[PDB]
Amino acid sequence: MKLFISPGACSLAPHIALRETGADFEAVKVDLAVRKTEAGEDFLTVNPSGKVPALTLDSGETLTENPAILLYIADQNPASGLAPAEGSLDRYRLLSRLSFLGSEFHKAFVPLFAPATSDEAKAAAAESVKNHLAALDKELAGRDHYAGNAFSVADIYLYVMLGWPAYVGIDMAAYPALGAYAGKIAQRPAVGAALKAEGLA
Amino acid sequence: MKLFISPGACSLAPHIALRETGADFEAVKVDLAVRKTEAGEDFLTVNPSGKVPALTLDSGETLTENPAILLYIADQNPASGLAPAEGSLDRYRLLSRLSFLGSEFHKAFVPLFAPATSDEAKAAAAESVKNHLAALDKELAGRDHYAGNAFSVADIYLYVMLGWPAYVGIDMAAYPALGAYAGKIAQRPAVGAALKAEGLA
Ligand SMILES: *SC[C@H](NC(=O)CC[C@H](N)C(=O)O)C(=O)NCC(=O)O
Ligand SMILES: *SC[C@H](NC(=O)CC[C@H](N)C(=O)O)C(=O)NCC(=O)O
Repeated sequence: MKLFISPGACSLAPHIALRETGADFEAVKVDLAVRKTEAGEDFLTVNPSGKVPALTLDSGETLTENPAILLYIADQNPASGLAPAEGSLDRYRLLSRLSFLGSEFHKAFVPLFAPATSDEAKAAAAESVKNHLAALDKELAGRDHYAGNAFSVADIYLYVMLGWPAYVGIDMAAYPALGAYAGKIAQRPAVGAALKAEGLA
Repeated sequence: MKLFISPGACSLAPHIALRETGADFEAVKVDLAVRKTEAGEDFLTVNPSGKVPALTLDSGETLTENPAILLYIADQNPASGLAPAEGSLDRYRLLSRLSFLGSEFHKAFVPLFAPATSDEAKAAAAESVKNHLAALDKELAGRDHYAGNAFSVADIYLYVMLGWPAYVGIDMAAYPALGAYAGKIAQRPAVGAALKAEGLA
């Protein structure tokens, strides 16, 4: 099983998830600029969009999209309990959470990670990020978990993105509940293990 | 079961899905301009973000985000087969498609539907929508269905989005495979029934 990643990118979530489950896999780093793997291979052959994360199974089939990859990882080792049992109703809540993160929150940042983005555009994106953080901060105030009451891949996914604002000049001190929320997660050994492996710890 | 929608919006997907499964439900139209449902309620109470679609389940909860809602709708009637069964690898393939459609394709349109958007921003959005359309066309020229081997909620989700390009200045005659693809789905009884119900204004 190969998980294609890029240091600190959205692919960190799947990375942390695989380390939480202990499943075997090799992390293959990708140079998103040249769109080539560390080994030097052409990543476009793996995922035509050139984006990470990408998960290639032992069968040879590759899976893309964080929500799909995260749920897949969790389901291969249910003992880890990173996702509600298949068929359960809390599963849709999780899906909804993963989908909000990938389609709304994650996208609010994109303009801030773009080279030729107008000042007003950046100002607009920064404004959207903050509005999301404020809503997320209010939602998690007094709560430890984003989807339900157990630790899940949605928490891992959100944790990762919560490390992006400070990256784009936004001070998290304005969101106490998020800082507390993220702080707990940052301590799990799998988080530090994934980070160290990417060379960011 | 209640589905909150707005004529022709992204909420048309779940609407068609509920008709495909033959479920008993009610579609509550929402005036997005003032966040009020045709039932009088302040829609922000049903869904704090003020966005459709939103699905209040027969078990009491309100679900948001198309991928989650669409998957839930399909699962309620396994005899309809609108999504692969839990436990199958094919389910993740579906989740990946729903995720791409919701996080990449759908989002590429936003700037084109926004009022204050500048000409440059619109031009950039158009180019992004066109780039996805070209990839999707090439992709669907080789298969019958978008996700897997049979008609699924991913096809309904994509079909709805394929109904937007032309109205914002992107000639769909440029994508023959997509045109043929949408033309078949457009004929389904559930699709036309949803259009007939939404077209009344
Ligand atoms: S976070 C890094 C970028 N990946 C994505 O945006 C994946 C988005 C999907 N919607 C998902 O995984 O859910 C990335 O790889 N960008 C390429 C670049 O060249 O920056
Ligand atoms: S298409 C109509 C708008 N809804 C969404 O964009 C929902 C996006 C989620 N990511 C999803 O459902 O997957 C909408 O309701 N906009 C509000 C408005 O005032 O136009």
